[PDB]
Amino acid sequence: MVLSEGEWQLVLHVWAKVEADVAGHGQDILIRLFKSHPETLEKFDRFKHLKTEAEMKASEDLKKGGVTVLTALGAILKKKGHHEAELKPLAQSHATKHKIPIKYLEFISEAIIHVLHSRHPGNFGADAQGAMNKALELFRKDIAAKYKELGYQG
Ligand code: HEM
Repeated sequence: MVLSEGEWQLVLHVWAKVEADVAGHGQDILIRLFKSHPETLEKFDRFKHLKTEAEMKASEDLKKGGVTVLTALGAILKKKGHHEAELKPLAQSHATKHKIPIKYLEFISEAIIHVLHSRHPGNFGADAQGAMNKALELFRKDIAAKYKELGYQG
């Protein structure tokens, strides 16, 4: 699949706003994932013991977690499809270390879109959301291809 430069533009334009506060978007996102899909939390040995959102909110390890995710993702989008290199190490830990099924990747893509829709209504109309979805789906499709090569699901 291939995004046009116009789609990249839309993506990168909302991303510039997320980057005004990485930590906070980082929190909203993981908390969204964990509330919608409680099972994903079990994957996180360092977070499984958090019972409530309030606790999620106060956890400094979660906030750090979110910045890492967003910074890794950001570094991938800014590549505009040329992200082979960046993806390798990321697919290897997720498939062989963490053991994250593609399905959980879908869940987070969902939470990312949800949060950008609440926080940047003016920068995240129908077109911009269509463009981020396409960018996230390209992300997943490639990570899925790498998984397969590393000997996981596929
Ligand atoms: C946008 C998609 C994702 C990005 C860019 C991302 C990125 C990262 C990065 C950069 C790290 C640190 C180094 C590493 O192990 O590779 C990490 C760790 C981790 N990720 Fe992800 N991740 C994503 C999705 C997921 C999902 C959806 C889950 C679980 C449902 C998850 C589970 C984990 C786990 C369990 C660790 C280890 C945490 C720790 O103990 O330090 N990842 N991820």
